[PDB]
Amino acid sequence: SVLTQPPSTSGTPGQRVTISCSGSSSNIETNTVNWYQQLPGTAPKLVMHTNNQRPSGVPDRFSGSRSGTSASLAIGGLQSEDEADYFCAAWDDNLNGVIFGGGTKLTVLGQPKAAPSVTLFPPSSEELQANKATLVCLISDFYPGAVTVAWKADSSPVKAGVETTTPSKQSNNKYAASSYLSLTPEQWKSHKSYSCQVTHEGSTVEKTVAPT
Amino acid sequence: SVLTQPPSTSGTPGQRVTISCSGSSSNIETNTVNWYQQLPGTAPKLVMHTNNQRPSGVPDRFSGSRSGTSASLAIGGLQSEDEADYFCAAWDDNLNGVIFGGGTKLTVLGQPKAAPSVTLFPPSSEELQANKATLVCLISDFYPGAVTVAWKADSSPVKAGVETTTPSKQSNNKYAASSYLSLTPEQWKSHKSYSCQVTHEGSTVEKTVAPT
Amino acid sequence: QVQLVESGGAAVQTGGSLRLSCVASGFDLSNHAMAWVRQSPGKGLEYISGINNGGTTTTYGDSVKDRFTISRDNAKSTVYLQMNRLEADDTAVYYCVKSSYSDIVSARFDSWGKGTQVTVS
Amino acid sequence: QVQLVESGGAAVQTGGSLRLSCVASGFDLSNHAMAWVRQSPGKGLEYISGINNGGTTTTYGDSVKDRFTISRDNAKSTVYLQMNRLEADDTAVYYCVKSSYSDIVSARFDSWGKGTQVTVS
Ligand SMILES: [Cl-]
Ligand SMILES: [Cl-]
Ligand code: NA
Ligand code: NA
Repeated sequence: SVLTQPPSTSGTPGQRVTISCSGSSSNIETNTVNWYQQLPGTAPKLVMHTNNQRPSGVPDRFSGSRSGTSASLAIGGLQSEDEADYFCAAWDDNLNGVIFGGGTKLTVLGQPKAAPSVTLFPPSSEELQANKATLVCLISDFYPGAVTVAWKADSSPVKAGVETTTPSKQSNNKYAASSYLSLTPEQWKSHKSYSCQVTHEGSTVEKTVAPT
Repeated sequence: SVLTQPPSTSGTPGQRVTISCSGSSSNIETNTVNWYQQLPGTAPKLVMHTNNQRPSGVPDRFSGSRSGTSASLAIGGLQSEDEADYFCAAWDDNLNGVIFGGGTKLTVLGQPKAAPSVTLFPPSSEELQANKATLVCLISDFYPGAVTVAWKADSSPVKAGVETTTPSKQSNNKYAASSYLSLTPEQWKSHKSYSCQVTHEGSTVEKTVAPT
Repeated sequence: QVQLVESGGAAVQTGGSLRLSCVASGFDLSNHAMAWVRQSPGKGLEYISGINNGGTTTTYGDSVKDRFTISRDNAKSTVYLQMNRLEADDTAVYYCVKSSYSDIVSARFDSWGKGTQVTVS
Repeated sequence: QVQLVESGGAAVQTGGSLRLSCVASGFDLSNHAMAWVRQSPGKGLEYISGINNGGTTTTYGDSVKDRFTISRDNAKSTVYLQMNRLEADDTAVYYCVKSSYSDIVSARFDSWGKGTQVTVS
């Protein structure tokens, strides 16, 4: 369905960062690759086409490549204005159309990194009386500001009914976000436990709660 | 400390909206008023000076006035690109400096309005064992995306230890946010109850929880 | 200058229909393939539909085949997207894009519109 | 063209000190009053300090008086802000602004920099 990119990467000003994108025999091996750059609340913009050709108005520090079934986009001399989300893209013969990557959020560091604090909350008694069971997984005090969340009922993945907020800068210049799962009181009592796992730059933390 | 502005206002495209700003004998009555416009993640920009004069490059639909101890900024023929945060400002003789307003977030409507759902969570048992007591007040499914939150310990206002996230658009195109209050287990057991009140376009909803 | 303007986004009910428009300016539309790209809040880009300059070849994303239809009118400089049997998972912003080539054979999109929002309730 | 560039923002410890700089270009700095404006994450604008073109009059916000000091060097086209005894409530973005007038008597700020971030831990 998608090409595999890392969800987030970062570097210090003046450094050189690279973004990966890996595909299959159906896409990248037989079709050229394009790269798009998107800033918050604006449309994406082409920054590289035909594997390694730059549109007019794109600095020479941008560079692309392709090797086998994977591609890469290199950025030298990192500047603050390079902070954006980068997508790869190529034609796919199995899908008969364009396949995109998941997107990589790039941050230019300006403060020390920090691992998130995670707290998980079972349903409250007032909402259980209104025939509701919503769980909250609070994520705070992390940098850079990108995370990925996954829920589990007992040990099976849950996708329906999940919402996660866009990370927000707080008064100490670190980020915070929240993820909530809307359940019915039967589903909640149906299982032995529920879990919330948070991923931050590849590292993982998990928590669990149970009906009391 | 500040001039009084409404926290949020909205209108439909083509409509005419006005923003209020009220002051005292120390500022607005004896000193002229200036208006500034700020889009997300960018610096504020002057759009009106000397009560009612427009900088070059500001459409004729913008208009300002002053009467007594209050001022107003009128925008006719609302366009999508007018969605921003607007601040008033004036010199103040009691402060010997510039006093700003609180800021008014303006939204151009594109879907029906909706009042927020509020759920309040007491501390979880795992975090109480690590000598922690954090409360969460989940706010979801509201439009437009601006809210104000206030906490109370029993019946007294609490300001220290409060953080609130910037509202985030979710999969149904409505907004969500979270507010958390960090306490010690003594403070939590010290009081009879805690409360979380949410304001949305002037209307209010409140919830309460207690140690069990 | 080259410009793409979309219109038609609205809030509708589940199972309904809606028709989007994209008006092109500043170039000859009859020389270029066109496509639609959508993005759900907080998520990535997704390919919806594409068409070649002559309108003789059309392709679709797997999530919208048999439901959506793409068309164009080169004399009126306009591209359309007919959406039927809408579901909540169709709530997103929809972009109108233009390819440098006259055929829909690549993922090279040189120009993007500003987008229109669709809400399914 | 008129441009204001700030520098010096960093992450420091509570009780420490830090010095910010603002370099002006495209106009004669000696004809204009200057000031600093700060904004904490998710909150509003706050007046920090101002100075007239000759440097003979200075004013301060109530939260930073006796702690912060403003200065300027017209020949070097630079404005400074000395911050001492920092506290967590000083964590914000700091803007360098320029007034149309030569004296610090109004809230009219015609030009704004892009800002520098300070973190107190
Ligand atoms: Cl052409
Ligand atoms: Cl000058
Ligand atoms: Na041509
Ligand atoms: Na002059």
